[PDB]
This record gives sequence, C-alpha cells and structure tokens, in this order.
Amino acid sequence: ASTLTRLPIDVQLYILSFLSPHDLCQLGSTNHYWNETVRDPILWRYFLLRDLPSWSSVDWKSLPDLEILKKPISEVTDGAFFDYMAVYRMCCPY
Amino acid sequence: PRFAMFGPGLEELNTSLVLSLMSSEELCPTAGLPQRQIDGIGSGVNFQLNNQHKFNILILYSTTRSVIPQIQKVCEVVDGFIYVANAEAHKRHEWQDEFSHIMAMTDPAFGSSGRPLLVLSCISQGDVKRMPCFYLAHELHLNLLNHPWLVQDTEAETLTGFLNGIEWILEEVES
Amino acid sequence: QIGLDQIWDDLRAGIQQVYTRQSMAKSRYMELYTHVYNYCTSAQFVGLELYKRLKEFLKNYLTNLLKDGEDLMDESVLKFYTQQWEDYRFSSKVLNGICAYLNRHWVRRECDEGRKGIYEIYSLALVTWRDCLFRPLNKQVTNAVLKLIEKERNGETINTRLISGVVQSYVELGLNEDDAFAKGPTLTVYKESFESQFLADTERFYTRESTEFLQQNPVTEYMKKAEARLLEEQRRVQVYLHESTQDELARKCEQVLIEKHLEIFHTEFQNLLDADKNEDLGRMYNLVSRIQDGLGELKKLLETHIHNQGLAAIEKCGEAALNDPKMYVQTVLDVHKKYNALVMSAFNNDAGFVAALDKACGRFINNNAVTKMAQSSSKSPELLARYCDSLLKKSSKNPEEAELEDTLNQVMVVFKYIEDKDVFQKFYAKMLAKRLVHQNSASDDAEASMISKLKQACGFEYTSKLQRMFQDIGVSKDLNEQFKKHLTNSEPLDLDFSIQVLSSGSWPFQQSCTFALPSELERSYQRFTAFYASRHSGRKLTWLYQLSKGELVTNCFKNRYTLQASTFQMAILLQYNTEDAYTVQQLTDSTQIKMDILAQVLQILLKSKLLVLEDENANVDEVELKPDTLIKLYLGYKNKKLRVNINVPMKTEQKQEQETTHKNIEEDRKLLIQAAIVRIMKMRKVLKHQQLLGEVLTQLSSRFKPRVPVIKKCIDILIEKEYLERVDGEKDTYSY
Amino acid sequence: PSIKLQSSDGEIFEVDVEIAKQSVTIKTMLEDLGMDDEGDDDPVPLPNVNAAILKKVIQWCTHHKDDPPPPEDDENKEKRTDDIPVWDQEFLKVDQGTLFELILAANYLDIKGLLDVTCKTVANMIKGKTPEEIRKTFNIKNDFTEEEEAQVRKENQW
Amino acid sequence: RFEVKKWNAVALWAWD
Repeated sequence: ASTLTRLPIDVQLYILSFLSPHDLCQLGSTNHYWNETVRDPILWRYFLLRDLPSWSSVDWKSLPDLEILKKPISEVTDGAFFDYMAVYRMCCPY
Repeated sequence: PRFAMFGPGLEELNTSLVLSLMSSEELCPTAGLPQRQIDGIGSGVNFQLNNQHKFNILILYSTTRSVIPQIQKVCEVVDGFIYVANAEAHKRHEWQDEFSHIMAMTDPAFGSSGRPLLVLSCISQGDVKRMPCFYLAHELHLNLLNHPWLVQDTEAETLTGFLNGIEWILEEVES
Repeated sequence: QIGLDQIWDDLRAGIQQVYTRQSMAKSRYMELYTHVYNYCTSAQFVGLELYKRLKEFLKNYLTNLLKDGEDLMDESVLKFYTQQWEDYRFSSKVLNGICAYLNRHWVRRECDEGRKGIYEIYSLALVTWRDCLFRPLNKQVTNAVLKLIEKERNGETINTRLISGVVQSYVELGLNEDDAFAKGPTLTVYKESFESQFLADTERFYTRESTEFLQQNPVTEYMKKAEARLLEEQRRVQVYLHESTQDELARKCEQVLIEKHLEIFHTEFQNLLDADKNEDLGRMYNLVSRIQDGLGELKKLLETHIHNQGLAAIEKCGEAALNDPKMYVQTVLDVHKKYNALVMSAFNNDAGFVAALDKACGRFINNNAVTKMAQSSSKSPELLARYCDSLLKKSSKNPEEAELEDTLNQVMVVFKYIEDKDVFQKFYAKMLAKRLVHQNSASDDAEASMISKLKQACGFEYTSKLQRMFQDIGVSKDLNEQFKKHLTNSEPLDLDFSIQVLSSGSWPFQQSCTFALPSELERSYQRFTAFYASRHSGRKLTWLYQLSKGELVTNCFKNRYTLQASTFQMAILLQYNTEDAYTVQQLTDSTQIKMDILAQVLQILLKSKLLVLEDENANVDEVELKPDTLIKLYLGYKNKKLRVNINVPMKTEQKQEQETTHKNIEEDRKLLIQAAIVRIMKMRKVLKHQQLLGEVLTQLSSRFKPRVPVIKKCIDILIEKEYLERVDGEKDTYSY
Repeated sequence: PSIKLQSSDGEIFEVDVEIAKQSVTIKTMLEDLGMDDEGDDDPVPLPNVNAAILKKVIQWCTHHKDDPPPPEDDENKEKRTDDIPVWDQEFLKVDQGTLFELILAANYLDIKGLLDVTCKTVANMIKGKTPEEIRKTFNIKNDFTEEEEAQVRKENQW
Repeated sequence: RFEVKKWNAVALWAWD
C-alpha cells in the first residue's frame, strides 16, 4: 500500500526499463509485491535483445537453452515462460 | 595432458593465428619439434600459459575429409579437443558439415566421452565485425553435443580470449 | 481505482455523445479521458474488459447504421456512405484520443505479449468498419461509384467529392493487421475491391466507345477523341482517385483504346501519309508511341512510302534528268527535305524514324528511274558530282557566298546516302581539275569549305588528292611568280607566260599526241627548261597540250584579232601563216598529231567558220576529212569581236571522256578490292570465300558496294597473281 | 492563441497552446475536436492532477518549449540515467511524495520529456543501493519471513 | 605574220 506500489503499472515498468539488470535484481530482492512484479517476460525480453550481442562467451552447462524459442521467436502467444530473468541469470557472464 | 588443436578456421581467417601464438612472451612459445611432429601435419609443442600451467597442446592444420587415420590415433589419449571456428557475421555458414566433423572428432570410441571440445570462434582484428556467440552456438546446435564445450569470442592479435578458452579445458584435466 | 461497472455507463454516454455529431464540449472529453485513465490505473494489465465493450459497442453501432443504408438506391447510398464515413472517421479520431491511454497502457502490452487479434482503438474502429459495414455494402457502393464514373465519362458532370471520399475510405480501410508498425499507404483492399472492378469497367466502356466511334466517325476524329480521353483519364486519376492507379489505368487504356485497333491505324497511316497531314501524323505518332514496340512495323511503312515517293519524284524529272543534273539533284533534295521536315516535327526526330528516312533515301538515290535509264548505279553520284561542278563554275551570275555554303551543305547531305562514293570522288576530282587548270572556279573559300566537308565526311585519304591539288596549284602560282621575277631580272621574253605546273600522280589526266612546237614558242620553252633546271633539277615535265589556251594576233586579216583557242588550233594557224594551203596529211606530218584528235580539231575549226575547205560548195559540218583533202585559210572571214573563244567541248569527246572516267573508276575499283582482299586475307588466313566477300563488303561499305562478278574477277586475278594459294576441292577456304 | 486550463482544485492556469502541445493528449485534443470560436474560453477540468503540481508541469512545459522533438528509436539508444539536463536537476530537488504525484500527472498528460526525466531520476534514486536502502527509502515492510530473505540473496547473487 | 603575246600551258611534275 505504498506510494510506489500505488503507481500505475505502465510507468512502473517504464521506470524499471531504465534500471540496470545488476541493480534490478536487488530491487526485486525486497520480496513482497516487488519480487513478482519484476518477473515480467516483456521487460526481460527487451533486456535479452539489447544485451545478447554484447556478451562474448557461452558454456555447455549454461548454454542458451532453446534461445531461438526465446529471442528469435519474435512474438509468440506462448509467453508463459515467466523466467526470462532465469534465462538472463543463465545467459549472464558468470 | 595433451590438447589436440584442430579446425578449418586456421586458413579461413585472414590473420595468421599461429603467428601471435608463438610470439607471446607470457604464453611461453616453443618451436615445432620434429619428434612431436606428425607426418604431413603440424608439431604440437609446449605452450606454458602464464608460466604456471603445466600442459601440452597438439596443433593440427586445416584438414578435411570419416576421420583420416593420421588424426584418429592422435586423438585417443587427449584430455579434450580444440576446434577453431569462424566468427565474422557476413553471410550464411555451414552448420551441418562442421557438426558432422565435430561428431567425428568427438566420437565416444576414441576414449572417454567426457573430453571437452573448446570451440574458439575467432575474428581477424578488433575492428572486424563479429557474430554474437549466442547466435552462433545455437546455429551450430551444441545442445545435442551432450559433452562439455565452450565457445569463446577471441581476437587473434590481441590474444583476448585465447587464455580464457584454454583456462577452461585446463580445469577439465582432472575430469 | 474505480471498477468498470461504475465507469462504463458514463463512458458509454460520452462515447455515444462523441459519435452522434453534436460538437461535444472539451470538458466532457477530458472527463472521459479521466474515466479511462482511472479505470486503467486501478490481473497485471486490465484493459481487456474495457476493450471488449469498445469492440462490442462499435459492432452494435455499425449494425444499427447498416439498417439505415441497407437497400437504398445506388446514387443515394454512396452519398450516405461518404457522409457516414466522414463522421465515423472524425468520431473515431476523437474516440482514439480517450483510448489514447488505452493505446499505450494495454494495447502496446498486448502487442508486446504477442497476442494477435488486438488493435489500437482507431485501428479497431477501422477494422470493425471493414467487417460490419464495408463488407455487406461494398458491392453496392462500388457498383454505384462505377455507375457514377460512367455517368461522368458520358459527359454529365457530378460532385467529385463523393468519389474522392469513397476512394479515400477504400485506401484507409487497408490495414496491416499483423504488423501495425509497418507504415505507408497500404492498398490491399483498394486493389482487391475497387481497382479490379474499376479497371474492368473502364475496359468495357472504352471498348464500346471506341467501336462505336470507329463505326460512326472517321479515323482522325477518333485520334482526337482518344487523345482527349487519355488526358481526361489522367485528370480523373489525378483529381479524385488514388495515385497508384495512374500507371495501371494508363497502361490499360493504352491497351484497349490504341492497341486493339492498332491494325486499322496502319490502314489509315499510309492514307493519312497520302494526304500530307503533318499535324495528323504528329497526333498519330503521339498516340502510337504510348505502346511499346508498336511503332516498329508502322515505322517501316513510312520508309516504304518515302521510297515510292522518291521514285515518283524521279518520274517527274523524266529524260531531262539524265543530262540536266540541277533538276535531278533539286528533286531528290526537295523530297529529302520535305520528309526531314515531316519527321523532325510530326515524329519528334525519332531515331528509328530518322534511320528509316536515311535507308529510304539511300534506296531511291542509289537506284531509281535515271539509274535504270543509264543501266548503272554509277550515274547516280556522277550527276550529283556534275551538280556541284555547276555550283563551282565561274558563270556570269554571281551566287552569294552564304547561300552557296548552304546549298553545298545540302549537297553533302544528299551525298551522305550515296553508295558509290568513289565514283563521286573521281568525278569531282576530274571536274575540279578541269576547273582549276582553266582557272574557271568560283569563290575559293567555297571550294575550301567543300573540300573540308568532304574530309569531315570521309576521312583524310578521300580528299588528300584534292588537298594536294590545291597545294600544287598554289605552288604553280608561286612558280609563275618566280618565273616572271626571273624574266624581269633577265632578258625579256615575247609572250605573257602563265604556266600552271601540275602533279603527275594526283591529277586525273591523259597525255595527248606529240606536237611540233613553234620556234618562237620553243625559244620560251628552252628558257623555261633552263629555269626549272636552275630551280629544281630533280623534277621532270611532260607538257601535254590538250588543255593549253592562249590568244594570238591575227595580222593576216582585216585587223588585229586577239581570239584565243587550243594549242592545236594555234599550231594550225601558224602553219597557215607560213603557207595558206594545207592538206590533212600535211598537217599530220607537220604537227605530228594522230588522226582522231586532228580530225576533231579540224572539224571544230570548220564549225567555228574561221577557215574554209578547198571547195566552198563541199560539206563542212558533215564531211569526213581524208588525208589528201586540202584546206585553204578563208581570208575573207570577218570576226564580230576582237577576242573570240573557240574552246568549246564536242559531244563525241564529251561522251568519250565520260566513258573513260567510267573505265578509270572501274579499274580503280578493281585495284582497291585487290589491295583490300590482300590486306584482309593476311589477317585471317583461313577465312572462306563467302565470308571473305562479306567481310570485304563490311569494311569498304563506306566507299562503295561492288558487284559479285567484279568480286569473282578480283578473286581470279589474285589467284593467278600467286599472292595467296587456293584450297583444292574446297574453293571457299583460302590460305596465304 | 491560448487555452484555458483547470485543475482539481478550482483555479485557472491560462497557458499558450504551443506550450501545452507537449501533451499529446492535449495536442490531440486541440488537433481533432472541431476548433472554433464557440466553446473556447471554457476551462478544461483535469480531475487527476493537483493544482500546485499542475503549476509545476506548466513551468516545465514553458521551460521545455524551444527544444525541437528528437524523434529517435529507443531500442538502439543506450538507456543511461546520467544524461539528464541540469535544469531538471535543480527542478527535481523536491520530496518524493509530490515527485510521485508529478510522475502520475505526467503519465496522465503523457509528457514524453517530463515522464522520461522523472523515470531517469527515480532510476538514479534506485540504482546502486542495497535492498535495505530502498526498503528504508520507500517504506515497504517485508511481509515474508527470514527464509525468503535468505533465499533471495542466493537468487539475486549480484 | 603571226606574233605571240600570251599562251598558258600545263606541265606535269613527276618525281623520278
């Protein structure tokens, strides 16, 4: 019931669109409403597209599993992944 | 132990990759030994990375075919495998012949199935456009490989990525 | 944070106030925007419940509108449609503004999520217009607009705002549902529902109109009406249609209005060309040229007519053109000029039409009625050659320099179509020689300009002989100046000596018989020999006396007559001065002149009536002078003038000179083709005979076109000249 | 020409129309509504914006009049929060409550520049801080117990 | 008697 929670969700995601992925995880790490409202596939799919060519290494244990079904799939009504951050957590340089 | 370094990308790239390999001071280069030189192939010699890692690699030139008898016997007692690949994003690339070659040199009948295959997707210089490694690896369909591998984007001249790829297969020495 | 149940009644009242055009106030619009915003900012995204009501309301409203325009008359519904469409569009735009927030909070979210079948609110109104009102009423409204376009084409004007509104609506209903981000004017439904019907109606109507107009009007008025129809169709596309129809409608109208009747167009063309209606031919070409590659055969038709006209032109000249070159060249040049004027104005100087004109002009210049009368094509340039001689002969009339340059340019234009250019070259060289050795030329700058034009037309070696002729006559003038300076410095002579030194190779000339030089003339000839021995001992002279005139005093008569004549005539007069009674054999043994030219000069002397035969009653103009025939100088003859000219040509020697020139150009043709085949066969060494003659034709087509018996004769000459060997059995292939 | 404005309080903020063209809501409203001399002096209610913050957005629109629109695609643009003009830096030196009211009013008026700079400023106010720092800043108490707080640490892992 | 005062002629220059 906070003021930031009471903000419209369109500008709320617009705010989070400017957040760096390194800083975004800690904001969603505060639990409550912010742990699930940061798990939006639409925002992270934009994150994946703008950060995939930047990286320079892929491993066997964290290979981009079915990535062609995630980023090159463009639009798909089967957006029930809900774990593009987990994909990003797998695709991050770590 | 040994490290068979092969791949048709040695001649595909404009820049000579073996020239900067043997001209890096911290990499501890060595001239080709005739004792370790294969018949009609390169001489895999010691390249002590950072003067701290005890390991030998086996360089193989660009050879294409089933594997020839000159390379299947050498690949037997090796800790892993090394393959060099194109990384420029210009046009369509061969994803089936390279996969067949990968399956040929990574046959389970040549030893342990856990031997990794380090793939060095390389460009000429830093100013040359590079294909993203995520796009290239899935185009090569490395999910079906089912044994360890690594695709690292590296530069031949500045050796930025050569150490990173070699360091990973050195961790697989115990495994 | 207010649920949809409370918002929706007020929102629906406001939206219905928007759609029913009552000029809704600004406060109500902002209140509706506030309602939508407060609903959307109350699952993760809540706009589906609002979108469904907007989708269902638009479906409900249009169905209620469709009943009003269900089955009214065709002229009515269109107007109705336009009016409704206009209001709908405006209403939708205002509606869009409210759901402007729905255009960012939720519709963008659904498009990002990939759930298709969703649209922006304005695009939603357009799509539901495409599925509730445009689809059932589309056939009726497009039939109505085709009927109204037919009415406007028939002549009755009508309000084009209705048609422009219908076409604008048809353009705007084309939406890319899958990719609304893909902008640009999409014409899918405009082409699928209007362009096909409109094009088919235009095909039918112009088919009917063109057939009726051909069956009820002449062809030229049909050309006028068809040009008017095409311009009016470009106007119709420009004013109240779409831009993209411009190419397709123009192509379809050209295919149905001009192409499908193109055959009957040819049926008029020559007939039109028979009437010399230059403006009508211009209209004809303007309409035909809109069809690609349709002019071609038509183009050829023009060529044929010109050729026929050219032949008729020569038939207007008749037999007189064979001996009067002025009328013949003027007739040919007039036909060429008239058709050049017709092709440069009506036909817009088309390259293909100019090529057809040039081909036809060559075809009736190289072979026409006078060439058939002279049984040879070589008469065609020669007469033209004689014509330019008539424009360089120094006559009593003095032509102006500018118009002389213009008509020599026209002569060069005519000569451009001559095949046998070498015949013209030789004839012009001979006539230039006859002009220069008698210094009977016109203004010298005209001669230089004509030579320069010939050089520009046919390279350097074509008129190198004439250029060295001019430099030789200049050298001869300077040599005469040197001779007169030397003789003024030295002892004086007895006569004014004005020799013209001539080149033995360039100038076409024949040496006449021998001569008995007079003693007083020998006294100056020896002085000239000493002169040229002093000046240049490396040259030799022949001194032909066929062309050498001069005036002599006439003391043995009534008074001093300074009449001039030929050198043979001066020799005869001096021989009679020695003794006034001479026989033909006596003149032959004295002057050492062969029989034919001596007989010719004696008969022209008797024609001049300066002296009489031994018998006055005997024939003069029809007598064959035997060697024993005596002639006595008629001292009783009186001359009307002190200076009398006798040097006039004879018809017999005129024809002899003409046939000699024909033989000379024939032998020059033989030598040129011999040297050409020698130069060609060394390049290939394997080329066969028909290919060899084809290559010869290609390389010397700029000079002449030899006849194939001459080609065979040259082939035989080079075979028994042993320069190259023939292949036994296969006589086609040769080798060197 | 100028347009009447009216907040949720009851006062008028008469401003030039080209100043108000930054709101594509107001721009559309002036574009397609049938503009004429009739019904032009009536104030337009805006029942979602406070009066003082409406004055603030009016001042922002007056200051942001002369800048031409740079129409560019944001997908190829580097999303950085340190490129804010300095005028907005002294403009937004105000407490978080009316700043969130400003964000909501900007979203209502779809002011692209103002919404962008407010989002950049709150991103700056979020970036580079521990989760406890944002929790203290915007006072959202953790409803979950300590085991979720333990597992989210290994979930985020920086 | 006959006396000569003017007589032009043409001579052919030939290179030997």
